Amino acid sequence: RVSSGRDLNCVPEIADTLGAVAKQGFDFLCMPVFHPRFKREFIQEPAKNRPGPQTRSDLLLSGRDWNTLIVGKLSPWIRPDSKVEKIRRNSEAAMLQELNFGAYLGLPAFLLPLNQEDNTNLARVLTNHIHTGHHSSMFWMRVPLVAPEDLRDDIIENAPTTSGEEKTWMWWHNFRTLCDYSKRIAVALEIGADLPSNHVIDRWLGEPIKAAILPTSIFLTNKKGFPVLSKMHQRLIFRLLKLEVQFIITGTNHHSEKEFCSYLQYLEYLSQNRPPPNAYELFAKGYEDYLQSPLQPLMDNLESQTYEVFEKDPIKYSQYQQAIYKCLLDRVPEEEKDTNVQVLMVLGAGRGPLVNASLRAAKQADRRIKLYAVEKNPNAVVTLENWQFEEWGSQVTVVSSDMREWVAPEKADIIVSELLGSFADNELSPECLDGAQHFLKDDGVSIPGEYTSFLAPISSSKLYNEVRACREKDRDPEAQFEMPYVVRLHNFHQLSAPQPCFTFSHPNRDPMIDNNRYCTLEFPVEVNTVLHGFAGYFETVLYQDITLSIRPETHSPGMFSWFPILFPIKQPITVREGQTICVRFWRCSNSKKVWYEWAVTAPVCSAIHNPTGRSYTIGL
Amino acid sequence: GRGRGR
Ligand SMILES: Nc1ncnc2c1ncn2[C@@H]1O[C@H](C[C@@H](N)CC[C@H](N)C(=O)O)[C@@H](O)[C@H]1O
Repeated sequence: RVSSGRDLNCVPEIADTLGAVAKQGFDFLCMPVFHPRFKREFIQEPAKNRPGPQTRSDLLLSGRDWNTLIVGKLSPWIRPDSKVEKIRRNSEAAMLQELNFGAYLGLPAFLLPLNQEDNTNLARVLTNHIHTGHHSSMFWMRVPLVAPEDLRDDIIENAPTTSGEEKTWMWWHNFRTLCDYSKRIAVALEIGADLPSNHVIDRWLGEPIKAAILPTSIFLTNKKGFPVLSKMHQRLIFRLLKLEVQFIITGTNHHSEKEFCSYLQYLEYLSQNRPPPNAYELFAKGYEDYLQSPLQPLMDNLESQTYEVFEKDPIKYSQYQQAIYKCLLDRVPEEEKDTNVQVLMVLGAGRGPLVNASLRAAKQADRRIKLYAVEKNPNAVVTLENWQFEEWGSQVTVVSSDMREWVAPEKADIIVSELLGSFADNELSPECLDGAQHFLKDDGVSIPGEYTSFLAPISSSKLYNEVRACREKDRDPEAQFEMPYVVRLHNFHQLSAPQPCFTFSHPNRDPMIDNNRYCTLEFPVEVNTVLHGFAGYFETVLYQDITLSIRPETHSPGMFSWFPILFPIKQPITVREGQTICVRFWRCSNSKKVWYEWAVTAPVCSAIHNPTGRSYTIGL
Repeated sequence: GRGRGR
């Protein structure tokens, strides 16, 4: 159910207006706290001595109504960046007064307009207000998609019309930078009569958009007179509905022969006819842009309620079963089916899902198998013992050890193990598998047979703000930027297509094994945008054509086990069209720990993040 | 932590 409100400038009486607006079906009302035309003076002597109340008292509504139903709008006559000293001084005083009154009321949100090239003084006043007191109101910067000077008609003889398509965004960015990416400043994207190129909308959708303002003049007239959005505004509204922005319908009823509610109703219709969420999206709901630390099973034991979520995925284990089936068919010919017994070793059996998959694969392939299930977490070993005693029986042998420290009784025909993370090697799968190789038969195979990790630059002020919010005390203040986070990228914009890095193959039988890696990636850029970090995905080949992947263009259908990973950078890197982002990644180890270092070089050389694993390491 | 995080 889409949450939408109403924007008004004439409010003769608050109670009646709220009643009517609620009756029409809106959720909240955006109004001016002070009368828009009631200019006020603070310096001039005769004028500033104005008696009587400045604005309607706050007792008019209950304390709850202000906190949920009202959104304050700054007076239009205020212009902090005026070029006249008296006007600017009065504007500063009035804006501070209005912000203070809004905070006093308890307003959930306050609207401020960005309809000028320069907003430095306004930003200064807003920043001063944000750092004073103990208020919590959010601030929505009403900024249009197309600057007013560009959408005006060409009816002036002395001045004909016409990077110019992006100027509005530059107004936002600068303002944001002046406020230092405050968590309390959001964007109220004011949609226009016509949309810009797809790239502009893509860049905008990466911004922290909280509300979208729809004028009543956008809607077209259908065959029966009801309002209807254009065919491209429809797609844009769908894209916004992918986010959870609130729609504010502004203007007057351009369709007098119909009730205003129609404008709302149509929106609701688009909300109800939105394409249904898929299984993956439904699974991921509630964790969009929710930073999480990766799992490091090699050093820290998992809990049962993590294996529970690991088991919900049906795609992963079906693919593993198919891979085992194909491998068993390939290795054992039909004539040798009777006596050829293949040895399978599951490494990291967990609570026995992969053991069940292997047994099922052998059963359907008609090939006999012996099974060794290795596991280190003793808690999972208890479950494996119960499974073995009750149901698997003699066919499965459970071992409680680390495969790097285990001494197998016989060599393995097939090795099966999933030890991958968001990044393919994030979970130290290569380190464990290389050690495990010592008990792998000469012609045996390993599943997965190979895995690669792909990296792609991203832009997301939301994620940058979360990373900054991960400021924990008793550690380096910059440490939060020097560690990866596994998170479902939702409010982000992809600057370029992912590229491969750090490929791994098993079994690796080169003369001297080395797991340290170094990769340099160059990403073209198509729009002036700010890079905030790099998102990492992984792809993997289990056996021949059987594969798993979370890369956006080849995502496995419905496989929701893994989320992308995020490597942030300390300072946003501004990049212009035609430039190339040159990032460099190092996977380093010292036989006791493993870490990742990353540095940007081409646009503007950045510092080497996480040197010598000072801020993030995986125990080995 | 559902997904691949804590
Ligand atoms: N070096 C290691 N030696 C032994 N077990 C390990 C090692 N590294 C990881 N593991 C185990 O591998 C398991 C990983 C799997 N359980 C994860 C989910 C998997 N689908 C399963 O249910 O088996 C955990 O029980 C880890 O304790």
